[PDB]
Parts: sequence; C-alpha cells; structure tokens
Amino acid sequence: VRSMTLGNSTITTSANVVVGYGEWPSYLEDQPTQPDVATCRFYTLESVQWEKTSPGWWWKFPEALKNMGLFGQNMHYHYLGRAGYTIHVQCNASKFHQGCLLVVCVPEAEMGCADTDTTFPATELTTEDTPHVFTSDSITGKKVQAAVCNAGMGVGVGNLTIFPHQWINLRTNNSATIVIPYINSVPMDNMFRHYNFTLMIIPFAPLNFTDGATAYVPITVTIAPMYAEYNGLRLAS
Amino acid sequence: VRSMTLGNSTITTSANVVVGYGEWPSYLEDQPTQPDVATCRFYTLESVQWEKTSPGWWWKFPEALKNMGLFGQNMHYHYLGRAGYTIHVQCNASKFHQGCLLVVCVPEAEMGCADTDTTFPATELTTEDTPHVFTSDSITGKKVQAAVCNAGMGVGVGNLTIFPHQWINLRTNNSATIVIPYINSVPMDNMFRHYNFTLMIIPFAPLNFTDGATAYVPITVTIAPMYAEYNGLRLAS
Amino acid sequence: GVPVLNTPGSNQFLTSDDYQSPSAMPQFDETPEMHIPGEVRNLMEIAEVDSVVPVNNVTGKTKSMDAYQIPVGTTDKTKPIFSFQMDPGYSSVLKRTLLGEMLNYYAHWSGSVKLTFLFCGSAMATGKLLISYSPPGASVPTSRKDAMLGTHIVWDIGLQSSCVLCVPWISQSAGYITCWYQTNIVVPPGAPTSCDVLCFASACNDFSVRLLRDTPFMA
Amino acid sequence: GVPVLNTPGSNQFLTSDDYQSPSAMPQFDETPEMHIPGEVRNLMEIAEVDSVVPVNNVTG
Amino acid sequence: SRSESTIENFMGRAACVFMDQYKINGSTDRFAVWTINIREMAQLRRKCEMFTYMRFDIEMTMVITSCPVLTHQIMYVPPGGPIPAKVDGYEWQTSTNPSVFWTEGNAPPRISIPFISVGNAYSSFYDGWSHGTYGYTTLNAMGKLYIRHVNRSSPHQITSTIRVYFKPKHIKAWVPRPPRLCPYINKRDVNFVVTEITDSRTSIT
Amino acid sequence: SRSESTIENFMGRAACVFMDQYKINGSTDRFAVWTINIREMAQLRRKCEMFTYMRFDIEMTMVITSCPVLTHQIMYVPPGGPIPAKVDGYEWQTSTNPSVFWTEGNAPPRISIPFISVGNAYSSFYDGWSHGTYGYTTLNAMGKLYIRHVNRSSPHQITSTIRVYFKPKHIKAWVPRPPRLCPYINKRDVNFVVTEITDSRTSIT
Repeated sequence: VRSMTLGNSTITTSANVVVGYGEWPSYLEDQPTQPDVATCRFYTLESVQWEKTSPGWWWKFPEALKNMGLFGQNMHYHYLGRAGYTIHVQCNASKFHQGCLLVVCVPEAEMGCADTDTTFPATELTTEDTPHVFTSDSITGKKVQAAVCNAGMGVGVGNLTIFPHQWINLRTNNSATIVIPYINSVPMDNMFRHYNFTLMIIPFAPLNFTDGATAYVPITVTIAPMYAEYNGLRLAS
Repeated sequence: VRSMTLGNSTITTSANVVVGYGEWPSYLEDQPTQPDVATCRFYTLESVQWEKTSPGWWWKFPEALKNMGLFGQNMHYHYLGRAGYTIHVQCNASKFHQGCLLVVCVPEAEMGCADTDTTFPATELTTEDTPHVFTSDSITGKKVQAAVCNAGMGVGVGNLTIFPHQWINLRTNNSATIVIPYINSVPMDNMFRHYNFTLMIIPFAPLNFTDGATAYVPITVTIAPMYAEYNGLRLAS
Repeated sequence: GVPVLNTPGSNQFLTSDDYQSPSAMPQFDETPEMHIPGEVRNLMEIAEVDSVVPVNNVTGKTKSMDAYQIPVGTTDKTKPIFSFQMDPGYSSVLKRTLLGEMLNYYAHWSGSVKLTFLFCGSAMATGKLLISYSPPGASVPTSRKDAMLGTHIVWDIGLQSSCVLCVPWISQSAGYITCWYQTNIVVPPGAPTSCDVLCFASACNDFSVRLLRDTPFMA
Repeated sequence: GVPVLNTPGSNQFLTSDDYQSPSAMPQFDETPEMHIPGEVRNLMEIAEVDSVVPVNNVTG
Repeated sequence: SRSESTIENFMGRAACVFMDQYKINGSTDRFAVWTINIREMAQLRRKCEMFTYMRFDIEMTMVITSCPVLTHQIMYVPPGGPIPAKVDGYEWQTSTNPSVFWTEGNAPPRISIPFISVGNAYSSFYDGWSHGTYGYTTLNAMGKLYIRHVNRSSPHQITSTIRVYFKPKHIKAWVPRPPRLCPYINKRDVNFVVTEITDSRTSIT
Repeated sequence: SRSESTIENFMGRAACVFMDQYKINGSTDRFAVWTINIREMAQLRRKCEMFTYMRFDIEMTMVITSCPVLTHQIMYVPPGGPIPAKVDGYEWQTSTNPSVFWTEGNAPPRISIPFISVGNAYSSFYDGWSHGTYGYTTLNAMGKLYIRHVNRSSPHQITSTIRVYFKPKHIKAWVPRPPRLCPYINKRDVNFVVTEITDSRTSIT
C-alpha cells in the first residue's frame, strides 16, 4: 500500500501501470523553458457519483486542467506547451458492489453535434473541472451527441479498447493508471484551442448492490502533468 | 504365400505392388489429430459376381468406406480428413477360367449424366458398399452414363491405362495391389461431399469357361486406409 | 540511339501499377520525420487487440450498453446462457469488432480466434459455468450433459474472474461456443444475485489475410 | 534522356510473344506451392505409357 | 529434341477465348462480362483436360476495335469482387478492382493475373458437390472481366468489339489424364454422348 | 503470410476520387477545382479514419475524355498558391504553380506531390478550434487542382470529363483508431446519426 508523494501533494495508492503506446513522456529560433518544480504535482479532480443509471463521463485535456493551479496558470502565460499526464483513477468500492469500467484516453477524440446540420457552440465539448456525462438515448440540439453505444465519435463503444485503456472490475481491482506521452503531430500546440486527448470513463457492466449499501460509488480522477515544457519568453542571444 | 495382418484383421496374400505416381502416403490455427490405432485395418467389401456378360464396376472413395467401422465413423465426427488407401483385389479364379481385368483408380473421375440436359440426383454416382455396374449400350434417364467404351467420363476406355492401374490376367496372376497417396489440391477436404478417386474394374477380355466350371468368378476388394488424419476437435493453446 | 520495341501494355493506365513518377515540386524540401508514438506497420496489430463482443444483441437492445452484457443469475439450467457462431465474418456477434471489421476487408483469412470471458459480478459471488466449444462439423449441444461430453472448460467464477480460450480452424458452418449453468451463482445476503459477463475476441497471433477487398459496411 | 529509335515491330501484338507483363495485383501474395503427386514436366511422359489398341475396330 | 513437348510449350500460347461487343450509348449491352474460365474455347479446353490439377499465371491481351478519341476501361474483379449491374454502377470506381485505361491507337492493353486460387492448384475436374451442384468448386474461380467505354456519350453510335487473348504462364500440371474422346455438349458440365472409340474398318485384316 | 496486411498494401492503391467535366467555350463551368482532401470518397475515407496521424506522398493520374487536337492543362496550386476565378485569370500563368500539359491520345498525365504539410503528419481527426470552426486545421491542407483546356476556342462544343486517381505513396501511420460504425452525413465534419452496434438477433441463443 505504498503512497507516492510528488510536489506538495500526496496520494495513497494492484500496481499495474499502462504506458500509452509503450512510450514514456520525454522532453525535446526555438527555445523551450521547462518548469520541473510544481506542475508535476497531482491535481485531484472532484469525485463523480457512479450510479446504476450512470452512462459515462468524459474530460478533455489539457483544458480540464484549465484552473488547476500553476499548470492552468502557465497555459495563459505561454503560447505553446506539451505535457505527459499520468492519470490515476481509484473507484473506492466495497466488496458487496459489482460493476466494470473502461478508463480510456482516446487521443484526438473529435465529437459530433446532435443536430447534424448545425455545430455546437464550443462549450458543449468541455467545462473545465466538471465532467460531461453521456446519455442513454439519442439527443437533439446544439450539444455534443453524447449517446453511449457511439461515445460521441461515431465508432462502436465496444471496439474502443484499441486506445490506451485500463479495465476497472470492482471484483478484482479499483485502480487504474494510464500514461499518455503527448501524442501530437506538431511538437507544440496551443493548449486552449487544442484538445490532445479525452479521458472518458464508460460503465460496461452497470453498478449493482443490495438495499443496505450506499446508492453510489465515487470515482476519483487524479492528473499529474509530467515533463511539461513551454516556449521561451525571454529574448534569444 | 505370406499373409499380412493389420489391426484385428488378417488377409492371405505375385507380390507386385503398384504405388500410385511413385509416391507413398505420408502425413503432413491448424492442428490435425491422426488415429494410428484402428482405421488402417483391412475393410473387405462384398465380393462381386464376374460373369461372361459383366461390363464392369466402380466404387467411389472415401464414400465407399462410409459404413466401414471406425473409419466411416470418423468421417461423421471430423470435418476434414485424408487417407492413403491400399487396395487389394484378388480374383480367385481356377486354371480353366480365362479373362483379363483392368483395376484402375482414376482420381477425380467426374462422370456425366445419361440425359445430357439434366443432372443426376446425387445417388446414381455412389451407394456405399455396393458397386455401380457399367452398361454395354447407351442408357437414358437421370443416372450416370454408365456405358463402357467411355467409362462414364467421356474418354476412351482403352487409353485409360495412364492412371495408377494393374492388369489381372487369370492366365498369369489373380491379385492386384494399388497404393493411392491422397491426390488432392487442398491438403484436407470433406470426405462426404468430395470423391478423391474412383476404383473401377473393367473386363477387357471377358470371362470364359466350359460347361462344368462355375458360371462366375468372385472378385474381392480390400481397402486399408493408410496414414489417415483429421482435424483437431479440442481447443488450441 | 538504341533500338527499342514498344511491347503491348505501353501507354496504358494500369490502376495498380508501381512505377516511379515525376514529382511536381522536386525543389520542395519536405519536413523531417518526427517520432510520433503508435507507429502502425501492420493491420494485424489492430486485430490482435481485444475488444468487447456484443453477445446480447437481441432485437430490443442493440443501441445501448446492454448489447455487451451477458445476463447471469436470474435462471433454469436446461437452456444455455448464450451461444454464437465463431466466424468473425458473416456473424452478427463478431461481425463488428476490432477483429471482425479488419477481416471484412479480406476475401481469404486463416487463423485462430482467442475468446476471453470476464465475470463482472460481485467479489462475494461464486459459482460454475461450463463453456463448451463444438467443432465445425459437430452439432450444437442440446443439454449440459452433451456439452460436458466434448471440448469444454468448467470455469469456477468464485476462484478466477477471467477465462481465456483460443479457438482453432477459424478460416474462410463453423464452430459454436456455448455456456451452461453448471452451478448457480451462490451469493451472500449482502451481494446482489444478478451478474454480468463480458466477452473479448481477438487474434490468437496468426491471422494471415490474403486477398484484400471492399468492406460490405459502407455504401 | 537517352536517344531512342523505335524499330519496326513496335506497338504490335505478336500473339506468340514472351515479354514481361505488368501484373494486375502485385500486392497479392500467392498461395505457396505444395507437393502434389504426378508432376508433369513433359508430354512424352504421357505417350510413353502403354494403352490398349483397338485392333478389332470392324464396322459392327 | 523433345523440348517443345514440355507443358509450357504445349499449354502456354495465346488463344482468342472471348469475342464480344458493347455499345457506347443507349442498358446491359453497353459492357462485356466474361466470367474467366478455361472451358470457353473447345480447343483450349481439350488441352487443360489432360491434367487434373494445373497451376499457372494468366496474361491477357485485349484487342479492341470500333465502328473523338475513344478510351476504354477493362476492369478485372477478383473472385470476391463486386460486380456492376449497369454501365454507371458504382462498382466501376472500386479501388480494389484493378482496371486498365486504354485509349485507341496505342499498343493493345495487357493485364497479368497471378495464381489467385485458395487451394494449391486449379482443378480441371471436380468429383464432388458444393453442398448442391455437381462438378463445381470455388477453388478454380478466376474472376470476371468487365469492359466498357469510359466516354460519357458520343453523337454517333459506336459499337466496340473486344477480343481477349488468354495465355497461361509458368504452367505446372499434375496427374495426367486421357484426352477426351467425345465432343462437348455444355460449357459447365462434363456430359457427353456415347461415341465410338475409333473410325471403323472393313475387316480386321 | 500477412504481407498484404501492411499499411502500404492496405492504404496504397489508386481510387477514382473526383469526377468532373468542363466545357471548352462559352464562365465558371470551364474549369474544375477539387480542393484536395482525403474525405471525398466514402470508401477511402473509412480507411484513412483508422489512423489519427498519416504521412504519405501523393501520386495522381488524371483520366481525361472529350465529346482538332485537344490539349489540357492540369495546374496544381500549393496550399499557399493563388487560385484562378476565371478560365483566363492570370493565375494560370504562375511559375510557382506546377502544371502538366497533356494532349489527347497519349498516356494519361501523372503528377506526384510530396508531403507538403507544415507539421510532421496529416491529421485525420482534429479535436480543437481554428481561432472559430471545429475539427479544421491548416496542417492537413494539400492544395487544389485546377484543370482547363488550353485551347482558345473550338467551332464545335466540346465537354471534357476528368477522373482523378489518388494513390498514397510511402504511407506511414500512427495511433490506430476503431473503424467508423455510423454512416457519413457531411464531407467536412464528423457528425453522425446514432446507429446500432450490430445487426439484431432473435435471442441470445
């Protein structure tokens, strides 16, 4: 039950870590300044209530870390940047609870609008800290088509296991760890207008319990931006 | 006068063996199970009455071994298979009998229907243990065109000596042995719907005798499936 | 100059030719290649990834998450739990997976299919399920006894939560995989009785695919 | 480029020519050759086999 | 001295196996199909029926005439390929189906087809069933050859006749077989009329 | 045995991605534009949407028909190039924009385009904004293809149809992606109708 510290933060943590595409995050006219101190500290988001009827959730990064301290602060100051995003998901469920989650990262998860003719106004995709829930049936309007069985992208939700993923089976384990080594074509991009990957958590087997147990299971997401670097503000020589 | 045993069966047996195309039967995602015990035992068919007016006979294999014990039994259980088919033909004729047989195997002996416009209903080709006789003249209907001078195939019956064959001349010898090393393009095929070769026995010089002798000569056919193998029923590792 | 004969096939556009072509902008200096994680050199690297198989694709629920969930625990032992034809192509259960959608681009494919069954019930629940595989020639078992008298694996759910099996001879009447209640799901007073099972089909490390064709999915 | 003269016989289809031809599907990977008994490399292997001669081919 | 008696010298030579015409403007008469088989020409069929199993590559050379500059598309579909039912069917645009684009006046087009069977050899004879239908297997399936004018229309009426020359290449054959005595009745089956072994003679002497 | 399952064998094959016609004499119907994208053909789009990032060179082969000797100019403008708004616009004479001059009757013209992106790979999917507009980036911009008759006029009315065959070369792909389940609604966006995972079945057994 080793607990790892990192910065001024510490989290308590089946030590099975999934490294996205087998590559670990690394560094790299042009002059990048990298802040090793801070940024790397764990940023624990608010826990989500997983219930019998919960269809799913998704977060879009780096924009989900918009208000998370110095890392979000750096996003405003620096035009360009890149990071590595260790993600810890800890279900925290009792033995008498049953369920199964897919924790998957899906880089460049372009989503489709509900009303096909028109496009969504830029805030149906993402709010910073709060997740966006999926839906059980089709929806209409100028919001993202958030129906599971398609995961908002038009692909099947069953064969969405090709991305960096982890399975949380409350029977076996309650934890997940995924490492996402900055997948992008350009070496640096603007964090505000570009979403590198979309952490979405989808229950394949729904939560179930008997009448005495707690009606929910709170899922906690923790993000540590690893090897974050930006552009150089100061003049070259 | 050496007698060879094989399995629980024994036959008494001019030790001239004809190996079809000079090749001996041999073995060979995919996993084949081969039954060495049993199967290889001699399967003696019912003897046929050869008379002055007998035009010929043919058997289609492996389907002629449909009811022959475990080998026929395996054909039902296993989807795919292949075998080698040592064939012994022993005329058993007296010195005062004269005649000449052609014992030939003819792989892929596709036959033609009597009424050219229509096709035969799948049972004019083969009944399992009983042979199909040729005819002396042309016939009509939905049965195989079984006229000798063509052997049912459209080729001449005289130049049908190019296949694996043996000559039984009652003046010289009464025995024949042919080995047929599984001629096929695909390495395994369904025994029920595919006929690998057609053992046909054709009298070139007819049987003749004087009034005191027996009016017939019984020809005995014996088949031993050699190096038979099938597909693997059990799950792979 | 040199004497030259133009053979038949000159001045034709074979669509599938591989001749060197004159570049529009030779002067252009291309951007240097950069390391991007996830280099894809083969498509059987895609088909070798396990994906959830919609076994419960009944008429009512193929537009929800319930198409993937195999309901177990509520429950006669006479009828099997599930049953589906094994071939990825032309079988609605495995037709649209990572494995099946790659195999619908190819006319001929031969290999082995690995199935993984994950029990998604409570940790306190226990029981036994009998998974029987019938070879392509053989008929589907009618009872649990006839399924036991064949190729099967008695999977203890309380002991282990995953059961892996690699099916051979999957190439192009194919094999049938079935599941039977050997033992009902035994549960304490606190844990819920009804449980779910997930399936995962993938390549069993061969899968040779030979003749590429067009997918029958997009019109 | 190189100076080239087209001789007479260019752009003709001689039916019995033996030129290398552009394959329709180069990508296609052919099935590996398998041993089938009875390899035929010459037709005089067929004519060297004895066959029964219809000497009594009278009209009837 | 018997060099020419080899299978390559015997089997491998081009023959005009398919004659057909197709109009440019006007339904199903605007293209030619020809499912590829060795049983089309009766002279070439007698040669391929001397061997039970054959293995060869195919080189075809089309000869197209006519009665503007005309361009023709010769589209070859593999044995699993989509077949067009109309001249404008989307199946002509399939990338998987290789096609040549030949414009009139140039050397005739030539397309080469490898050994595309699933098995290890093509079968000249199949003693067995599909289930069905007798004597037919899908192992010796070689595809189809759809041919049309790529031109949208012409003011005049143009009818183009195409000749296909089929030449086996790198021939390999197995299991010799007697040459066929009786004539051919149909192009799909092996059915025959009972014929005499040889021409008659007045006496035995 | 899986040689043909490689990306080059899978992605790299020519497909007829653009059909258009253009009259010789008479305004904006006298030339063809076709901004180059991989989202034109629905069959080729499904293949390029299995990978997030792709890197390839382009070899195009135009197939031009007609209904004097006709000469055609196929002008390719780079992603920063000036675009003509009329057949006689000065932009056709730009030296920077490479163009082929093909006269009718010869082998079809072939032009090859390198990897011209600013980034390190083309993006099949872009989760982000231009400022704007969602899902659009200027990194996977490949140019346009302006095609006209160089002939000043003709006494008759001539309408020439052109087919463009797009073949990726030296393909490199990254980050596999599941194949698309739902059909395509529009050629610019990724919007879809919620479709079922698979065809239904009577029961679970």
